Amino acid sequence: ERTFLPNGNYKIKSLFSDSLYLTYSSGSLSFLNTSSLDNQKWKLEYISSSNGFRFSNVAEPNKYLAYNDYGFIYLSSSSNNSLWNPIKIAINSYIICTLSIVNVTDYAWTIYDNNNNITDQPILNLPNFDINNSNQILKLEKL
Amino acid sequence: SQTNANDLRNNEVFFISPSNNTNKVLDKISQSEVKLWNKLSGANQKWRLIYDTNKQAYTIKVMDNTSLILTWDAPLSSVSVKTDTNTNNQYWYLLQDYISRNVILRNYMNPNLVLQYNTDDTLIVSTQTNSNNQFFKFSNCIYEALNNRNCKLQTQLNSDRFLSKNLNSQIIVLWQWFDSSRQKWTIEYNETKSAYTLKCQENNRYLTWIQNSNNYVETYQSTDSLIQYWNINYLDNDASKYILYNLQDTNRVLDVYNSQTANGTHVIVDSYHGNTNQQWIINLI
Amino acid sequence: SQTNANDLRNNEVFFISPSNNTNKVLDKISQSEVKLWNKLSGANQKWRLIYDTNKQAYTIKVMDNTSLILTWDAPLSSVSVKTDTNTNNQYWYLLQDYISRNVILRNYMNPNLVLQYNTDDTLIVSTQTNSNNQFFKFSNCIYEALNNRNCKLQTQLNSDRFLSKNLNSQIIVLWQWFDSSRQKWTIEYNETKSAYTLKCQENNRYLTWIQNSNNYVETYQSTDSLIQYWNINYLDNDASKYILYNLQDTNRVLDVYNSQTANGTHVIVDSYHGNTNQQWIINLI
Repeated sequence: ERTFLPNGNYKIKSLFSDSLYLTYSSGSLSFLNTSSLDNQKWKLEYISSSNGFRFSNVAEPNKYLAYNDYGFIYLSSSSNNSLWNPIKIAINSYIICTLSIVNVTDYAWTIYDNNNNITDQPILNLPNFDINNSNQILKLEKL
Repeated sequence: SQTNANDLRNNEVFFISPSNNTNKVLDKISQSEVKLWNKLSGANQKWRLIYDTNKQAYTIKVMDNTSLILTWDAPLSSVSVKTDTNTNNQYWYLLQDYISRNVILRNYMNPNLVLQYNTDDTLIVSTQTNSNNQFFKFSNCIYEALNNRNCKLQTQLNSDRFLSKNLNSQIIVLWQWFDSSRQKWTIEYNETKSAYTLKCQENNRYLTWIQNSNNYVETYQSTDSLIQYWNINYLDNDASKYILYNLQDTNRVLDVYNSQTANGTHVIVDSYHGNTNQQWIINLI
Repeated sequence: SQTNANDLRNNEVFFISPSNNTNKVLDKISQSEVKLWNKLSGANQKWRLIYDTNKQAYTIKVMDNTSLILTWDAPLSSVSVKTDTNTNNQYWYLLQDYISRNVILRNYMNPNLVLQYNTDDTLIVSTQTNSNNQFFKFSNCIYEALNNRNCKLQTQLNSDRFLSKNLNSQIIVLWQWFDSSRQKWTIEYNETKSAYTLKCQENNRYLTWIQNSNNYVETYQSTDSLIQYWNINYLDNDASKYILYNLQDTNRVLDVYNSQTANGTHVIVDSYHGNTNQQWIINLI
């Protein structure tokens, strides 16, 4: 466990590519080639009222990263399913955990790969059991 | 359950239905979109399974002569039909519960995701739950339409040329319709062979490949020999026409000799090419 | 694949092996622990499937007379064997690929998760992937051990009383072992019945229920009637002993009359209870 994440703007990448960043594009969330655009920039805000963090796209305020009934992470004007606990495991590496309820299974952002290829993969909300799983480790780079 | 004719065999064609409603089927409603629809047995509701042995997963191809295949539109949660690009999002594990016969369609590109039908009859992919909205049933189209039925078979070459036992001979030929018992064929599925026989009404004997230089089909006594058994299937991409592959050699099919159409033209077994002379139109008597 | 004998039937008993190694099996290694282990065909390597029709999922019970079941230790990633308490983490969907016969064991409590074997032979639950480390093969233990084998059948009542055709009679009784053809039985699986016949070596005739007030078994010529076919299964919790259920009435089993052990004691077909007079020890000749 660790947090140590200030409020501000970040880019988000996976362990599979230095060149692919989490971007909101054609109404879809995925990892795309590095750009200077506002759609691959993320606003991190810690919220004390109910703990944990909210992520919003800077090209799209008013809506948060949330998970739906299909287990997809997506941009929502919410309900909310939007609160996240980034668990720090290295200098800028995090497991992004769902905050929900005790004694049940932990859930985290999961980015599937086919032999290190993540093209067109969505981020899914799936069970988490350790801090070792490459598909559940994200790098948050401060801007 | 009981019959094996609905098993998830390579190259067979199916209705794919939600487990909660036998009156709906997966339906291609446009050049890009699928939806649940009331069952009409139309070609845009028929889906050929093609297995990839390396993946242990299948492509699922609509049978309305468009060759489009069921596709997960990654990174969205929507599904479509689209042209076969041999990409991972176009392959599906079909994993079946033995007793219920219920099947999940689990996407090869991201196997956390399965096909799901919603109350609004749309199709989506989703992480997996205990809901029956992720279970589907598969029903073989041909077995449904033809099993235990008395049928007539036209060659695609000519609307008034039918598969006919010759008068006073065992040899099977093309002939104009005269409403003869020689021209009426009981189609019956054999569980052990997973293939069909066709019984001539005139003499109760079966459509059989007689193996010699002529390669004629004749009516023959009941046998366990593969020469008497036929994989009745649709054309590659088109569910309105049939190809009959002989189980003795499935590279060979029921074939009108040199595409001739005159009364008495020999019907034979020959190497598949799928040309007009190998295409059959089967209808209830 | 070809034989149906390994199908995921309710109440059948299996070796569960990783798809990458047929010489390893799921093994109860202690009072609580499970691991893959070299295949030895011990009872702690044998697993009964019991289907729940409401859930369309199974409990998976080890057969070393301990009654423990395969359990996902939620919320951790580990699995164990534990007492059956009817909780959802102890039910598994068994979903099978038709052609490969490969099976995933998907947990009922959380169907995001499947059983996975690691390279160190440990078992965990995991989110789903394209790896064969999530595919298992199921092999019916009794079919593997007994099919097409000449066997003797000892009543559990007495270490030297065996199923024996009488000299000069068709009636089958208990008798001391004489290494007689009358006491040697070829067990043969019938694909169509999905059940076994047992053929006496003395006369090539089959163990058959003769329905009258005596309800004896006799040797009888081949018939398609269910009276000649037997579901050979293990005792409820113990793979060291067998029960033989008659297909004509599967509530009735091969039974030593009044638990008597004298030479000549009648063997009959009677209502199942599972007491020692219905238990059989089957060995190869």
